[PDB]
Amino acid sequence: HELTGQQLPEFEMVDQAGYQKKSAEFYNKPMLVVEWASWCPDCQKQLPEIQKVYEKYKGKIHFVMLDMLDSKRETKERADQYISEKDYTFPYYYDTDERAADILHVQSIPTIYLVDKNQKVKKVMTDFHDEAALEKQLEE
Repeated sequence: HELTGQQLPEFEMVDQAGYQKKSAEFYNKPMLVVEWASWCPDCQKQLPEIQKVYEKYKGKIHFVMLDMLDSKRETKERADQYISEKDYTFPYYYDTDERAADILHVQSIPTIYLVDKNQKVKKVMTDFHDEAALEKQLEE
């Protein structure tokens, strides 16, 4: 709840090229921050829907910020495989040691943050939303 109706807290992430990315160095598009982990059963059920949301809104609203928890039950190798087996086409990142999740106050995964164009958290969704629900939430 606490973030609903609030500017995004500053956090960082590690992408694939070894880069360390800032949460404020991308803008002009509504943002979809999803905190996920491969071992999680609910993450394995919601991410296929987000994959469908990505291939639709990667030519409309874009910006999928997908952080991943670290580093014991979930590792980078266990991460890159899970993305490859399911064949995922979205850009994902590495929330190093769950630092962004600690900043985002993530107490259950997955957690989806609906961010408007101006980087204001509009809706935090911890329950399951399939594609059409995710398509509708972006519209509303």
